[PDB]
Amino acid sequence: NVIQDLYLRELKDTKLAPSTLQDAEGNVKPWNPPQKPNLPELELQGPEALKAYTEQNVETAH
Amino acid sequence: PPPVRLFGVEGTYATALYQAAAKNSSIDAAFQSLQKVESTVKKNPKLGHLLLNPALSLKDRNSVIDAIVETHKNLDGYVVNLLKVLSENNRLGCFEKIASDFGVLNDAHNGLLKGTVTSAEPLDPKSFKRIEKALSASKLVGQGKSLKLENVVKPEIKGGLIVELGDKTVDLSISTKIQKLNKVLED
Repeated sequence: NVIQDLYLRELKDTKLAPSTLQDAEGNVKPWNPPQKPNLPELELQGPEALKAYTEQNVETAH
Repeated sequence: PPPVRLFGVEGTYATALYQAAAKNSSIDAAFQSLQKVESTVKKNPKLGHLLLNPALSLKDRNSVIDAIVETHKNLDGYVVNLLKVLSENNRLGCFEKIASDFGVLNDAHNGLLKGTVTSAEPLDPKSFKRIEKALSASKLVGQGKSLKLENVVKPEIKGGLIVELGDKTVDLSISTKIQKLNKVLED
């Protein structure tokens, strides 16, 4: 009765629809896709080090 | 045995008055005469208001009682014994209280149902009559007790109506419905 009237009038006559994405963007974390951080490189290329290590390292006792 | 005990403090006095006047047989006479002296106590404004408040002696109280029985020589003797009781208990601050209570017991003995139809505004006389009819039609009226319909104005009870009588009420006020609607629509 009064319930119905209140229900009918309020519900019918008051309609909402969700807010714009732009406003939403403000309230959320936006995200710009992560890049590739690093491209690895050759592992100590050149026998300069290698020759040094082969000759230098021995450390054997008598 | 009274027509259902109600009221402890002061109402043991009322109960006693009732049952004693049941043994007097004349309860209506007692009540009517009490009503008349009570009314002239209220319509005595100097000291019939300003000496309803104990501050004076037992002996002085007794002499006030003596003045009261000069004011009416019709008061039965049981309600004159009631005057004795109240003077002896030196409690005058519950004289009209006892009067009201005796009225409740008395009109219970007479058998008159009591009720009220509180609303936001005074209702139509057609509404009053329809409600009076309805209440008599309802099993609530035992045909032995005849409702009082008292309209009360209570805007705080926003719209609707609430019917009350016995320990049974139907509350179809607007305020309660709004309250519930809102509350559940906060859920």
